[PDB]
Amino acid sequence: QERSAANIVQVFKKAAPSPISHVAEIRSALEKGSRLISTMQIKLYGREDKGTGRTIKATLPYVKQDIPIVIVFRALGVVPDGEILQHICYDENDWQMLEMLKPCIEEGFVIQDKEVALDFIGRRGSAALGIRREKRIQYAKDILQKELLPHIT
Amino acid sequence: ELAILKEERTTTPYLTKYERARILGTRALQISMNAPVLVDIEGETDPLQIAMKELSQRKIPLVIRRYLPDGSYEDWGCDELIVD
Amino acid sequence: SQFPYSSAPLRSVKEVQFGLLSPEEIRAISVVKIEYPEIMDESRQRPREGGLNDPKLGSIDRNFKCQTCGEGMAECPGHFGHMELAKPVFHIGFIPKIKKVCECICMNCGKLLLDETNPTMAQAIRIRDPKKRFNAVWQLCKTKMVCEADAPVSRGGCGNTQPVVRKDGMKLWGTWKKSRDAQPERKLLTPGEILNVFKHISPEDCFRLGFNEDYARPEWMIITVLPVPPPQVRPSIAMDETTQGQDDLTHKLSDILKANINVQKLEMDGSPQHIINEVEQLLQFHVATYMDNDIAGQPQALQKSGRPVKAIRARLKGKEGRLRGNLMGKRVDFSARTVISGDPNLELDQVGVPISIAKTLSYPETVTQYNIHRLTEYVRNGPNEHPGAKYVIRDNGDRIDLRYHKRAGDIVLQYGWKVERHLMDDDPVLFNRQPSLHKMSMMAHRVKVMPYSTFRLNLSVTSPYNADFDGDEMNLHVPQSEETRAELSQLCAVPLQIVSPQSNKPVMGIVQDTLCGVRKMTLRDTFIEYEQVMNMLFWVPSWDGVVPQPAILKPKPLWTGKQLLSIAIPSGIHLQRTDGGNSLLSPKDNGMLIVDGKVMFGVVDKKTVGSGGGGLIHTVMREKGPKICAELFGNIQKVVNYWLLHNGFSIGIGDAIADASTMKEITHAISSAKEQVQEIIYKAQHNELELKPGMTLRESFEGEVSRTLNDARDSAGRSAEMNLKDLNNVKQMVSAGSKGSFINIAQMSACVGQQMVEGKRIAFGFADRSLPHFTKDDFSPESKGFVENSYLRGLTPQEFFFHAMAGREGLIDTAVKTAETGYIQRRLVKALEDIMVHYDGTTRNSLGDIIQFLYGEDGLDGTQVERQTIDTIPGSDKAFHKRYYVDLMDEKNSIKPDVIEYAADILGDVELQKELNSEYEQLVSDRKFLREIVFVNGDHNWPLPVNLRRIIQNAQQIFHLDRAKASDLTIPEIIHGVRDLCKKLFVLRGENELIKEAQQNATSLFQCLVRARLATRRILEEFRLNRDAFEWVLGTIEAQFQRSLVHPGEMVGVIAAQSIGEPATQMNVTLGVPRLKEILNVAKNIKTPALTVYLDREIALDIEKAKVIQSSIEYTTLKNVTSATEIYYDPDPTSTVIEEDFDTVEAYFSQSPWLLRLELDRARMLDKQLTMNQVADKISEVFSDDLFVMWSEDNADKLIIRCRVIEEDQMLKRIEAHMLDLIALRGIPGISKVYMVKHKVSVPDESGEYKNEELWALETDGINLAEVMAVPGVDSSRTYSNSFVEILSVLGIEATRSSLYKEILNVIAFDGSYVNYRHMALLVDVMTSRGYLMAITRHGINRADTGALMRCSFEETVEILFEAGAAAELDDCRGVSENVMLGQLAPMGTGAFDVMIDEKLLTSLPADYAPT
Amino acid sequence: GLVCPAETPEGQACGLVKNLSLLSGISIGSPSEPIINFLEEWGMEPLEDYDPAQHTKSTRIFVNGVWTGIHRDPSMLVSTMRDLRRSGAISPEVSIIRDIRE
Amino acid sequence: AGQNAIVAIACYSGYNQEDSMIMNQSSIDRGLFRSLFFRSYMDQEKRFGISI
Amino acid sequence: EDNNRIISRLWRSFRTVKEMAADRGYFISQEEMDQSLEEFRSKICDSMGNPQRKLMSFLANPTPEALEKYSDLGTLWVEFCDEPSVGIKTMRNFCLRIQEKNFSTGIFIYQNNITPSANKMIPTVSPAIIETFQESDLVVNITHHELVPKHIRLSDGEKSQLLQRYKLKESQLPRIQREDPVARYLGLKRGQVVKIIRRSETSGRYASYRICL
RNA sequence: GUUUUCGUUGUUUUUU
Ligand SMILES: [Mg+2]
Ligand SMILES: [Zn+2]
Ligand SMILES: [Zn+2]
Repeated sequence: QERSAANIVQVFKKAAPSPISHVAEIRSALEKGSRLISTMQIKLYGREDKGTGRTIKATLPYVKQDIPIVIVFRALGVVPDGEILQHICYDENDWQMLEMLKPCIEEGFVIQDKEVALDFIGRRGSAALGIRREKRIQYAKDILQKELLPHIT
Repeated sequence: ELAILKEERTTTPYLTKYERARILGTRALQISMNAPVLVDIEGETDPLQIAMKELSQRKIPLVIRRYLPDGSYEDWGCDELIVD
Repeated sequence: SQFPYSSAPLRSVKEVQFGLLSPEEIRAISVVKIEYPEIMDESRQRPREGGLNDPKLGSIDRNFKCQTCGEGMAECPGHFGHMELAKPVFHIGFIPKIKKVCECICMNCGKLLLDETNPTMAQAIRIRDPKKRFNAVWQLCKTKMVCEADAPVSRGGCGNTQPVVRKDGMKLWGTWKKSRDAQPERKLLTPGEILNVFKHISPEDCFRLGFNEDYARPEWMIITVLPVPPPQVRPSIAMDETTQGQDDLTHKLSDILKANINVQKLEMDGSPQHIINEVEQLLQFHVATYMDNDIAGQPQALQKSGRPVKAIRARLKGKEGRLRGNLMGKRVDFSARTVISGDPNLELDQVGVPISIAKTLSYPETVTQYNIHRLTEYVRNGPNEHPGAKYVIRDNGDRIDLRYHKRAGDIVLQYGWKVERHLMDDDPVLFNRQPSLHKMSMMAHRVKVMPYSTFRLNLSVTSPYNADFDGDEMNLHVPQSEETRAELSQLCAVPLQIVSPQSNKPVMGIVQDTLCGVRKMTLRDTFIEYEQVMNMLFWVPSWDGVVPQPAILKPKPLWTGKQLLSIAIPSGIHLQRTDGGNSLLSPKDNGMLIVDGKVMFGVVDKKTVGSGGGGLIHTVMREKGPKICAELFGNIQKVVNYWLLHNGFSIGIGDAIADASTMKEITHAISSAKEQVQEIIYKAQHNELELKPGMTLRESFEGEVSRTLNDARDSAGRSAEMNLKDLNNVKQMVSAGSKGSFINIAQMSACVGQQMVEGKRIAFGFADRSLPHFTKDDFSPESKGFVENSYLRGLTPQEFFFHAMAGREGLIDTAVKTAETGYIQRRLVKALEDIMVHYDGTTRNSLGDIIQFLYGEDGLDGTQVERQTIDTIPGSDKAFHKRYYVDLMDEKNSIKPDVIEYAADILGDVELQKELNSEYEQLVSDRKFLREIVFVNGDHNWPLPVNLRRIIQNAQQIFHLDRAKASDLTIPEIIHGVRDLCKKLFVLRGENELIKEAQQNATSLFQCLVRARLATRRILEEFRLNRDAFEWVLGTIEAQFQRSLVHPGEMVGVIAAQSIGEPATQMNVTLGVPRLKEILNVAKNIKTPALTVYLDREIALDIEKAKVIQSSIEYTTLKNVTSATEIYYDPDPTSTVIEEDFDTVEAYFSQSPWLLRLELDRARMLDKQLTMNQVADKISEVFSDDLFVMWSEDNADKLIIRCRVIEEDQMLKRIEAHMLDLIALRGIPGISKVYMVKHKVSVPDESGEYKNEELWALETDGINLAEVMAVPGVDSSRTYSNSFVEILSVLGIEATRSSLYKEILNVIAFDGSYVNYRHMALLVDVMTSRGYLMAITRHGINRADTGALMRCSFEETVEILFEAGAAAELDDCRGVSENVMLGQLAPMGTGAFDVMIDEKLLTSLPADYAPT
Repeated sequence: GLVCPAETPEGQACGLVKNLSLLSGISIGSPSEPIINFLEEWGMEPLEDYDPAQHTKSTRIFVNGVWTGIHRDPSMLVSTMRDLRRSGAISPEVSIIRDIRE
Repeated sequence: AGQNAIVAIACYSGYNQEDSMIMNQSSIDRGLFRSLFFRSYMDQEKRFGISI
Repeated sequence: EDNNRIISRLWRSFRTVKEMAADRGYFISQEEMDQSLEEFRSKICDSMGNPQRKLMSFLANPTPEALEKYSDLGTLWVEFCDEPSVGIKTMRNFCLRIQEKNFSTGIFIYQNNITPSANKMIPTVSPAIIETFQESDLVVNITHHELVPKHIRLSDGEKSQLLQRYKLKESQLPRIQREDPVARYLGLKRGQVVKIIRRSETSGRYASYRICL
């Protein structure tokens, strides 16, 4: 049975009558065994002169809301946004991508540290109730660690 | 309210191919049921040719109740409804 | 008849009344109480009485009899039981309706929130429909905040606030908003409460809640008892041969009943609250699964093996369920299916039937006085051979198994007995192939019992089937009654399906061997000798034993192909067609002239012997009939069999090759095209390629290279075709036309050419390359799918893979198109299944509402009209005058005295002059009528009845109208005859004035054409019809016209459906299947919104003013023309500190300093034909001066409009983004672009003829039909919107009908095929006969309110049944679908009447025929 | 050259259910760690080092789809991997691809 | 898979039309494309109970 | 500019309104049916182009031939709204004007919009019947389209014998909806049946009849 | 002893 090879970026053009524009997909799963562990699809919001800024909020595996990417970067260790660009921005000569990621910075600006970002993820993390902020952050960190890029680590 | 008068009949004065098939089948089935014969027979063992000969001279005791869309109908004797 | 005697009189169902079932009536039909889930009483047969498998409910085996009725399967009709639910439950298809009825009445008093007191509710209740009145009741209940205890004066209401009703799980919950908002007491709405409020409902209330008191009840809508089916319905079904697995229905009934008993146990035991809840919900979804296991959002009831459990809902909706798979489609007997083979020596209307088929299949012949001898011979002959009886049916019904009967031949036949006579030769049988698109796919062939196990057929009859003998399975059906045989012989025969009503043309023609032969035979230098002549004469069925004198006689008698042709041809057939403007001396033997069956000159071709209109087959159809065509098929087929058997014609490799000169012409043509391709590559790669209109630079490159390479392949192919030689069997093949064509030779010999997939070019599949053997951006042909070889040479691996691309493209196209073309066909058939022309002649529905008062506006069938040229319509007015006007006083333009015996009377007479005058101005009036109203621009040849031309020629050749003998017939005779016959034309009979008005409407064109042909002047000056000639001409015209009338009872709706669908079963502007689908789904706007604005004559001959109009129609915002935008916060409100606007604002300025800045494109301004200052002014109007605008100086480097606002960062960007799109600069909105389009519109000539005129026009993209129509310089009375929905919105329903018709007409003409006018005219009128646009969408057809038996049978049957039963509707069994799923005579054609045994004609019989 | 371009089923399954070509072989699965070592043999720059300014035009290196290093002199390493697969120390089936443009 | 048999191209019998071929009876009598077909029916005894 | 295009729009709308009347058997002064753009501008509009909807409002007599043919036909009061946004007060003022003058038929072609609240009173203008239209679709005569045939209301005898001859039912005719463009053109209310004379390709002329349903 | 007794679910592949 022929199946798509995993662990590859798959960016697709989402339908125009939809809040999503481009879906960066990767079936991030353990290379050895070639068995599915998880996957992730980052969806780009907004339009041109329509739909406000080009915000990016992706639904992590087993979370019940599209969480902004800058926020999960805060939750995953790099809370300052310049680190987020150092991870994203690699042709610094471009200004259009800077001004296009500005709305993402604006929306994730409500999150300014790893603790609030991890709690943000955990609230929507589809976990049980009464887990409280501590275990919520711990579970968000685990799900950012396990089942998120499991083929990486 | 049911029968359109023979003069009030505003439809074709000719028999129709559907009427042709119905009349032929009915007459040939009748004579196949040992019904009275309205024409002569030379070698037409199969009743269909006998019914065809009946239709040729139009010696057939049937009458067509052509239903009008409004609900009424026109009664046309075989011998008065012209051959077509 | 065959049934055992029953005193019950023979009757059929005339009406079907829907509605719910009361529990009281459920017991009234319940033959036994069912409470035991357990079925087999003691596991030793005799299942449990009172259980699910109660024998009292029915018997299941051969010997056992139903205890209720007394009979087994032989007569056991099935009997029903009842099982009392432990608690009332909900019906799966009524919970939405539970919410509906809970949104209308009181929760305690159980009555409507209003009455007929308010006008809205009263007028809602005046609606006859139950569902509509009840839904309007809802729509007015929602206008009231509370369940009114008084007027919004007590109405007997409870006054408690209506709860917010929600379908909460399986049951519903009502949020009572009791005494800003109280505690929301949403609760389980126990069915007891609903029963209470329903009982509180008054009969007037339920009536105004859309219900019938005597019938379907909201009380009945609550289930209190369930029905237990008869065991016949869910019998012991064999899981393994004898071992029966219990029926799924039995399983589910057991589950439901055990849950019910659990509920019954919930009371007497300790039930701590939630246990009752869980058991009740258990029982509830079990019952739901009884109706529907497919409850959404629920894991369905599933077998322990893992497969889900089914429900009744499933078996009623789908593709092959009850209705689809057992009622509208079900198996038949006396039917066989086997291989097909060719039989060139066989007649057309026969099929070579295997002895196995003709033996196993049989017809019951009743024993009569004439067939007694032969029937007895058949009975004694034996059941295991032919001919022979295998069963002999007694007149009472008894049967004898002849094979098992040891005295098989000892069955003495009684007059009235039936003998299953084995299918003989010449037995008419239905003939069926899958698929069967056109009605010509069902054909009645005569069985010819001949050996081999295939179906032997004629070649010609295979072409309409479009099938072959590569293993196709074909279907034969044997009639079982005399009615059926007569029907087959008179309404479904092979000869009766020769002519396609679709393109009003024959379906059949001479193909293959016979066609190539007849090409090789008719030629001038074909010579035959006495022996071969005499042999074919004996072969010719239509030879009179008399051979004519050979054309060649000395020094040796020799015969020609033409005489041999005429031998097979029975006389009385004349044809004449100039071909390519050939002369009378026909050096090339081209042209065409048959005289009375004898070919004068011209070689017969497939253009005449095929299915082409006006052809020889057309001619025999319209002169002699189908039998003569069948005869001529056999004649030509057998003589060709002889002649080719003796000559033979073949193909070889040397035939497929052309000399090396043309090979090199091919090579250099391809090379030159490659060089042109490289030039285009260079121009594109340096942008030197000029941009094509509506064709982008790279795509322009690709497309033009595609055109160039197609020109390469076609040039090479035409060279190869030119080098094809006379003995070359390849050009002989195409000229013969038995198969193949130009492009075929082009590909085989010269070069295949570019492999064009979906009208494209093979792209670079890899990274910037089509193969790793090619390079990046290899724009040259070899790397993009242009074939450089022919099929002779063989192809390089790369281009071989490209041809694989094209071939797989074609195969996938076919395979995909299958399914959609299929469902399209099925839905179209469903759409118009009952349109029939009644005996009145009007096209109506089953409701009687007239679609069209007449068939095709003329009441004619699609086999009696033919293309006829109305002579008046064309012709210079001077030429028209000197052809139509007479001149008696001056002999220069007079009738010559030789032709008439009364020229002296003619010379100087005035009565004759005034008569011919009146006729002349009559013709002039006809000229106006046609050239200005009916046929306006360029065409004068139209399908009209009665072949006048052939009638005139027939008169000439019968009465010897040659020579210049003087006329014994006077002009008044012609004139009186014409005036009489104009009235003699009868279409709509009756005496009312509208009857004769419709008569005139039907006969207008025919009278005008006859006048254009049969005017006295033409009569005398050309063919001088004598007494006999003229009288028989009039009589024959009248007879043919009266035979040209539509037969009432035709299924013209299904005829139209097939005649439109079959064309669609063969295949950038929206045409073909795309445009078809836009039409059929009734898309509100078509995929190509484009308005064909017709500029005024003076603008239509203008371009630049038309260009200005085009720009004024092309909507322009700054979004189109904004080159760039950079927002500043300008530090000073009245100036700036930036080089880009310093001088500009210094010049313009002579509030909020935040700056709304943007740049505009000067080139885009001038292409828009605007300037940036008017853009600033437009912003001045749209935003006042709140956003202080400027226009920066036009001489400045940057076209800047600073709309200064009057922390302000985010709002500035918001306004900037908004006004980049919401500043309308110029143009008509809704029109993104316009095209500058030619139209070769025909206009008559002042001298009298016609001529084309180039008139410019605007193809405005998008649809703003109203606005472009209001644009100055626009033909408001002609401008069209390609979305006919826009026409409905704008012009109405009549114009929308015309527009839809012309759309479909253009789509039909897109492939080049033709379809008859009247059928798709019926289509478009039905689309419009109800004043709006009706769709073939599922709900759109289901929104109808006829008998549900059709719309439910379409799809989602269960929902339609819920709606109908909730309305307790009535089916009058008037649809044909009701007839077929009840198995009785249909009210169509043969069933469009009631043929009756009479008394007035029976009295004429001799007295001996008296019944005893 | 990788599949047979003429072997296809009929309508419902046409195009689908595809066959190999004649000389094809399928990777049975080799440990990725030897490939990791072969790649890291050329002075791999970690993903942490990947910077917009420093690595403005450096080569991002991936294994089996997992991004596992950066480099600025990739010609030598790609040539060595190609020749080494020619040799056999790399499993002869292991795919080496060099996206020069990106 | 197949045999090398003799074919000529022409329209001699008129039966060759429409995916049909004309055959030499002599080759068939000699056994050209004669073949052997084999059909295996499998049957077995069953256990209704343990001894039944 | 805006002024002249508004003037021409209004003038053509009025022209086709008077075509409404003419096609409804209402006699009209042909000088007004020929009230060309310049004379309409002079009589109605001002120097810069400001129109006068109230002065332009006229009353139309029926043709006497229609009077014997369509019996009930009274007069037709064409009046375009004074205030573009037809308010409750403005609509009430116009309706009271209609009632006080007892205009047998009164057509109220508004300018900008008719809010549903102002449309509530329109059925309550008894005994006067009010018809409300827009200028835009009256700018160009919809029924003057070439493919559009001409349409005529059937009077009592006409429609009556139409139904009697076919032995049809009123619900058994082809339908023209009450809001059909030509139905609004032809002032069609319940039961009113229209003869349509369609071009016939196969017979020359075709008679058709649609019931306003 | 005239007469006289097999079936389905699911699965795959197929047939112009
Ligand atoms: Mg087939
Ligand atoms: Zn029974
Ligand atoms: Zn109450």
